[PDB]
Amino acid sequence: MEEADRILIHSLRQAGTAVPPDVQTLRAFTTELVVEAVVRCLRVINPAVGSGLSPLLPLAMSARFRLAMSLAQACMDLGYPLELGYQNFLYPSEPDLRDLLLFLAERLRELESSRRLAEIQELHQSVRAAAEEARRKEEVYKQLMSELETLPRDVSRLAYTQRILEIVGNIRKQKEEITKILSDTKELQKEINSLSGKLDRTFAVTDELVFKDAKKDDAVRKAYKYLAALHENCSQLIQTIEDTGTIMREVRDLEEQIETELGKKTLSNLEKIREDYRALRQENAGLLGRVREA
Amino acid sequence: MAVFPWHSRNRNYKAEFASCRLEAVPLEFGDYHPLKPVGSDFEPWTNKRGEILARYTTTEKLSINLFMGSEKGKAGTATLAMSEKVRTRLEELDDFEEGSQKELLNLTQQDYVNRIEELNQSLKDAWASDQKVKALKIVIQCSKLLSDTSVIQFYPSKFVLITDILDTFGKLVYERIFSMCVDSRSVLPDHFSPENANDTAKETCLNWFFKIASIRELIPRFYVEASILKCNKFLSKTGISECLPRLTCMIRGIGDPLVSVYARAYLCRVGMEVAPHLKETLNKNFFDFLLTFKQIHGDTVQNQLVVQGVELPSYLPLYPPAMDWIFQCISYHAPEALLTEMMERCKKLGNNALLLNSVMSAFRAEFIATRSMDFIGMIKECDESGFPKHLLFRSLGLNLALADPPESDRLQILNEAWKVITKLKNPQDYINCAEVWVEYTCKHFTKREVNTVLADVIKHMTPDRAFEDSYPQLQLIIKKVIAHFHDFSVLFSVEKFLPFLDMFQKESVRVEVCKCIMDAFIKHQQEPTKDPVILNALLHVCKTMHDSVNALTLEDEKRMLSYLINGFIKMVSFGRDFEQQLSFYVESRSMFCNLEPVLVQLIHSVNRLAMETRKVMKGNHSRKTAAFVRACVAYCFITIPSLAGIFTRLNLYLHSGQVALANQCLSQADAFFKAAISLVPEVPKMINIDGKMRPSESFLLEFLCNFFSTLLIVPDHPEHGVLFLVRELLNVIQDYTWEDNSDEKIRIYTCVLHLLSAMSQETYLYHIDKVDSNDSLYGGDSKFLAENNKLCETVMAQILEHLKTLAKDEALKRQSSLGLSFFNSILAHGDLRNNKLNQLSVNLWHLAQRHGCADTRTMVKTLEYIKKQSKQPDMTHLTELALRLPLQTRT
Amino acid sequence: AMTHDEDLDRRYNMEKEKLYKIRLLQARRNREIAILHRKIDEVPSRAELIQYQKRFIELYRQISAVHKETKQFFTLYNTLDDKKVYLEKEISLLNSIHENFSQAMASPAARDQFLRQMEQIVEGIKQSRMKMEKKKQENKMRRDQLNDQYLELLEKQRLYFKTVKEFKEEGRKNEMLLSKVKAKAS
Amino acid sequence: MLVLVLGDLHIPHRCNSLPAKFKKLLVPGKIQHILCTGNLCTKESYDYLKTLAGDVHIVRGDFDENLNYPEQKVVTVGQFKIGLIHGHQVIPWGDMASLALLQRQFDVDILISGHTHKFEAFEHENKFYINPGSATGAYNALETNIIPSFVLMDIQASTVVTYVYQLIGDDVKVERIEYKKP
Amino acid sequence: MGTALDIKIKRANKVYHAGEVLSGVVVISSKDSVQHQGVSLTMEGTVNLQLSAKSVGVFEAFYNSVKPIQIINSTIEMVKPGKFPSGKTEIPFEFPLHLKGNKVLYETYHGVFVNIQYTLRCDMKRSLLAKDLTKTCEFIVHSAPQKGKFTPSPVDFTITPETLQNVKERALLPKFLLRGHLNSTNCVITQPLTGELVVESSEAAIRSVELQLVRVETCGCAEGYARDATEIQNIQIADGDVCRGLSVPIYMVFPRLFTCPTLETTNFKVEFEVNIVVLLHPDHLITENFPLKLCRI
Repeated sequence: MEEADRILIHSLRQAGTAVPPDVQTLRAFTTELVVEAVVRCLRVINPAVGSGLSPLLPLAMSARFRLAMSLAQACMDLGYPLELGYQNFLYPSEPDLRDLLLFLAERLRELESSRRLAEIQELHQSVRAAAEEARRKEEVYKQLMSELETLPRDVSRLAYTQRILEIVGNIRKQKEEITKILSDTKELQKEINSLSGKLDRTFAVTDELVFKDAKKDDAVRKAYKYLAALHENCSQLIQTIEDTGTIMREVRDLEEQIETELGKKTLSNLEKIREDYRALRQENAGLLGRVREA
Repeated sequence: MAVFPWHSRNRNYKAEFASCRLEAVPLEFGDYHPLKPVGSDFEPWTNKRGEILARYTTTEKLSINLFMGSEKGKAGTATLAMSEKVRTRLEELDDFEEGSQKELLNLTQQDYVNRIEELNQSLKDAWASDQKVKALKIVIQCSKLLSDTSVIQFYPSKFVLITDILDTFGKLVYERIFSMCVDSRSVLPDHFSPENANDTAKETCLNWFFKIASIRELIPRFYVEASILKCNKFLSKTGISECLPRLTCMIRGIGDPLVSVYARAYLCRVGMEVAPHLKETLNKNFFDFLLTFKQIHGDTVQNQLVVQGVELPSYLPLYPPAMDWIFQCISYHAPEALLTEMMERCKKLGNNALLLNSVMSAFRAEFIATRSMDFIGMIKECDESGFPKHLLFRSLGLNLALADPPESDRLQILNEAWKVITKLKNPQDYINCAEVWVEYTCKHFTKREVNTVLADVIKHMTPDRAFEDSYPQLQLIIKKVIAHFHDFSVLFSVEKFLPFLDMFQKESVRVEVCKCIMDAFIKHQQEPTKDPVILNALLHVCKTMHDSVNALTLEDEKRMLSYLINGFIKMVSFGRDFEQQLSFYVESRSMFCNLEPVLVQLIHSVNRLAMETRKVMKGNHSRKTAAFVRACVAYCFITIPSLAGIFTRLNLYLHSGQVALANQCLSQADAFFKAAISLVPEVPKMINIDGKMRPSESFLLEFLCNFFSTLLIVPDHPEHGVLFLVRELLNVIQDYTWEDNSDEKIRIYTCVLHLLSAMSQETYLYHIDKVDSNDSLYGGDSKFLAENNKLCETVMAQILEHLKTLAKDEALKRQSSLGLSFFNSILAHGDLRNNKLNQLSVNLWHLAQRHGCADTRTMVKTLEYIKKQSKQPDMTHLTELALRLPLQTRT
Repeated sequence: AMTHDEDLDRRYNMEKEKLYKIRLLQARRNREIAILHRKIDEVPSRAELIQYQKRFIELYRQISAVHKETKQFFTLYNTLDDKKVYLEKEISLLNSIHENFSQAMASPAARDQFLRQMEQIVEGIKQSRMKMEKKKQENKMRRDQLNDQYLELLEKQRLYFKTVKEFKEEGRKNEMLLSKVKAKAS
Repeated sequence: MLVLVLGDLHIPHRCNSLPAKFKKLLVPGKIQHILCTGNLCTKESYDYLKTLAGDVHIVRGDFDENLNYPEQKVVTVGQFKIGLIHGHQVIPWGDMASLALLQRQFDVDILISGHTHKFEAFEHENKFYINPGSATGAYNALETNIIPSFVLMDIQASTVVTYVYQLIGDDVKVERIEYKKP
Repeated sequence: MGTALDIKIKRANKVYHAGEVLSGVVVISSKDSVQHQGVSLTMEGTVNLQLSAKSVGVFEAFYNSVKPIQIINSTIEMVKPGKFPSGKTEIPFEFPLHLKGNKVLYETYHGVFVNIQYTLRCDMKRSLLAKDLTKTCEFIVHSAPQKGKFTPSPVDFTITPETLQNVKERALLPKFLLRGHLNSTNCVITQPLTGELVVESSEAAIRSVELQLVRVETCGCAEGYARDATEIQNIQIADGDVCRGLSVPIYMVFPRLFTCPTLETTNFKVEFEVNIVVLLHPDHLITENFPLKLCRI
């Protein structure tokens, strides 16, 4: 999500969270660092909510559970459409987290002499205004210089504007190609319609002719049998064509589904939760021993 | 020669105002100002007939099996005499039945129609051939076709057609006898006395009438005699009346229920048409009809149904057409007391349910409505096999939609009908009757009653494909809702309509309803506002329609629908919810890509907002206002590339520019304009609108001077050529492959020179608060002023080249008009105390005149006016010029 | 007055040009200020940048679909064209055959050769057709593999959600264990 | 003779309502000619005008939709001429004499214009040119407040009586001029 | 070329009454103008007594059969040798309804066994350009309004299978109850009958209920009178099974010339009757007759 990848940086800067330039995708992130920024920004938006928990990592897994559950509740304050909970907070698809994070980002002679008189009066008024403007310019300038001094060395409007320009060109290209394709579609339909008419006549003639001369000789009846077998071959193969094309469409659908689970990242996070569960059972066995011993 | 050095005048715009201004009169309180202050309610047979002929097909394989005598007749040695010769006249009418037959089993509807029409032509010929005896033969054939009831469900249609044919026949008969009465001097009046029928016409009518009385079979004799009753006008006006109760008694002979009923229906049509008292005799016929119903329970129906095995539910549909015609005939202006007494007899009768149905159908709504409470009981008295009570419901729903008892009674009846109706499981029949009742339900009852109906119908839909078959009903239903329903929010209070929408599947149908919905909204809603929940639902539907749209739909329909959508969009009005409204825009855009005009008008909303926003802030501009501004800037910008229409997008560069002037955004200005110029190559030679081709050069040029109106106002930047780009712009223009006809290009060049005349001032003409004037920035002085002068002089050279080429072109009218217009441009400012420009002006004047094509007449008008202007000070060198000017002429 | 008038215009002109010099100062400082404002504008507000990204996001969605459809209907057209090509060959062979049929009866040796040729033609056509049918079955198996893998991983996903529930039980268990620990021990 | 004159009102996008008092002013039928310099952006409004009086003479503008609406038009009645433009169609806003040239282009005696946003009246010698700025006060930061303004006139031989409207709230102000065939 | 001649009787019915004057026109009509040695015309009235051939015995029947007795014959000549325009010529004649004949001027009656006629016979002795023409007309005489004035004679009859007299089939006839009525068994020759007829029980449906007339005519011979009846009317008044307990009406506009007041004479008799025949759905058949005596006024 190229620009959203860049918003990783922009948002980190916006957060003041560490912005390691090597951190360039949600793939990079510890959920811990994500949550640290969560603490920062909630404590910004609702300090009463956000200040309640330290940005420091809880080493105690249970404390991680509990704090994250509190984050879930903080979201429960609000009508986010999605399900909440620490299970999510560990292992989302990066879109899902992205989506939520944006849901967060939401919330931050006579006449001659007389004319000399008018001339000089106007010049007087003009000089007055010019002096005033000198004051305006310089105090503004002083301000502007102090601002220039403060100015963040942040990215210019242009860079994004260019990315935009590129994107636009690509898209419009697409739609143009689309348009020609649409025409081509129409053309092929016209061609096929003509083909239908000529082919219909072609068979009517061919069938009639071969029938007539097949009357003259059973061998020409075999010629008619050849025609039938070949024509059925054609009709069958045409059907097969239709079938295969459809099949490959569904193949692409399956490919979409491949990508779908790939975005889900299901199995890897599953392996993670499994080994986590192993650790947590060991932990719980410690707790069970302690409950026995107390 | 070097190019003559142009110098402009300089203007005092207030002085130029004072000299030009109308110093108008302010007007006074209360002073005058321009705005200072049978009857046609008897529905015709044709309608009934058409509908019946549509419905009453049958499944039975039709047949025609009839003796005929079209070609042949007697010639044998029969024993006859004068009396028997008179009998032989009728034997002619017999001979078709003595004749051989045409036989056609298992006819379809149309084959039967066609054979009946064959007989129809035979009759038409017999009439036209004056074979009135043979015409009578064929009419007897019609009556025997009436005799064959065997295909009983089709048979009503048979009756219909035979009655239509024999009606025409009776008309023809009356006209013939009248023509016999008429001596061809002029036609006798309709009120003619029976004595006015002359002796021979009387005796001829008597002969045919005696034939009729001598008809052996009841069916021809009665039915034809009903038509001859018209001929009674020849013979006795009172005889008509005498015959009608006589016919009433005569009708008693037919034990066949269908024939007798339909005979009565025919006689009712006739009687109603002829005169009022005939309805009273029809009341007498109804008195007979009570006994006819008595027999209708009796042996004939039972025996025949047993013989064929026909189902009464199948049997019942055949009669209501006759019933309803009769009921129209009497009830047309029957009093409520009379109709009530009639109901008394009907209630005295048994198994009356179909009678009740036809009663409710015909009889008048106030009368029916008052009784409607009684009908609760009396319909409970009914039996579905006497007549289906839900169909009673449906007819009644028509009735109630028309008129209703008191509101309490409405409430009770609501309970009775709906609760009963909910019991009814067959969703098709359920929906059939319910959809009728829906309109009346909408008429009186409210959101909860509606919600109840909603629930029961939604439960009844489950074989939903049948519900989808029943889409038309649902459509009618919701239209009723709409017409009846006048608060959108309360629809949302119903909510169940939303699941109702959810039940649907067919996009287009849903869309049709959405159309209805929004126009109704347009009627009731006239006020722009917000309700987030209402909004969310609406926007869901907006989504629904937008995404419903494929690339392929009909362009103009797409257009109109978009228009419709765009209209409600103006309603979107949060008040002070600026950033919220902003976000709303954002989403709207972010989905609703699908039609440019929608986008256009969205951007309008953006612009309108931002414009007012600055207007309200009045210099009090917060940092928020700046961020708001720049966000708007981006948003609108990012639209622009996505948009289709190049010209529109170009003026959007204009809009974008002028708003950038409204605040900051000057580099963004430049961006719009780099794009603009890049769009200049993108200009096609011809442009299609409405399917039609138009030449772009006008439209762009047409723009471009309005754009000049801007172009000098803009301050820019020595980091660039301060409007190098504008030169560069003009360069691209000149590079662009205009026609030789694009002298208009040069006209624009002139306009640019008008701009440069503006550049020439020490102070520009008019200004916006925080954008003052470029003149100061470079400093006006001969070195930088000469930069633009130089450029002008360059274009001047170009001008001269082209114009004299136009002389080479024989574009002489074009060239002369152009040059003199340019002269008139010079006239705004050209120093001709600069003798070099002065000579230039001489060159133009005479060289244009020299070939005589110049409209010198206008030039003389022009130059006398220029001498009049020459009085003025700079114009005193124009005074010297125009006095010195000779003038070559057309004149 | 003429001396007075001359003095008035002289003074007027003097201050006029001095004001022009001031106007050059002011133009210069205006240029500087405008430059600064340009520089200020160049880095826009993140508030806006949010919409920038929103626009990008919608673009990502839109464009990805666009490309998808592009491929879909591109190949669709390829397909329709290919089938059209077979229509073309079919018509060509039919009419060529029927005309040759109008010639074909020349002799029994010609009869023999003709029917031999018809045998060979229909055989080769069958060969090609069957090649394409085998190719169909190949794609069918392709679909089988893909579908099965999908359903497999669909279960792996549902199982994973079950594992999510399982661990949530383990964590709830953990916290309850902690609760008893503090109740009993502390 | 009653003739109505109004500037660009840009209805759907800038100004979706006739002013309430201007609504109150509506008088169907009595208008012999309804004249607007365009750029209303909805013909449905024009259709409403035609329902006010079926005698409308029109030019287009910016995104008024029947761009088939003239390039230049003139009507002459009694002793006066009436030539009309939407300014984008014409030479720039305020070049007074080039905008005098326009009349010679056509051969007329007047022009009405409605594109420049103020309401304007200007002649210096014989032949006169007028602007009715915007009867809806349509968008432009230009004027701080376009108190919405329109003129309507009665035509009488060598004279024209003109009424000249302004809107401030329940304050509507009016001017009147006569043109003398001077 | 030939010629046509025609006889017009003024009263379009050719009907004349006792004591009237008789009036007629003779028409000559031709493609070519007409000349004749004369035109000659007879008027006649007759009763024709056809003793029924088998009833008397065929030879004796015809021997005795009093073949048209000239009621009246007066004879006149209308045009002497004369020459006339082609398309029309018309000359008038009258004859006296006075006993230049055998019997006192009966009404023309086209019966069967008794027939009564009034007739004319014409000859034009055409110029021998063409043959003499002979032509005949027949015309009706009506009786004068009778000395004995009319009064109506209502009669009723009731029918069930048991009511029936000498019916072979009484056991065959199914259950029913009926009552029949004639509003006046006194009726005028040219004028209408009214009657009521109830069905008020039936075990059986019906396909035909017939309502029928018989004319009965008798001729005399020196040894015997022979009496013979013919039937000519039907209205069949059943379609569908007749409702029990209802009355149905009887209608007749008495048959134009085949019927007369009931006649009884020394030489001949003519009596009239009404007949009933019912064809049930099981078609057990029942029949009743009543005889009629008829009047003219």
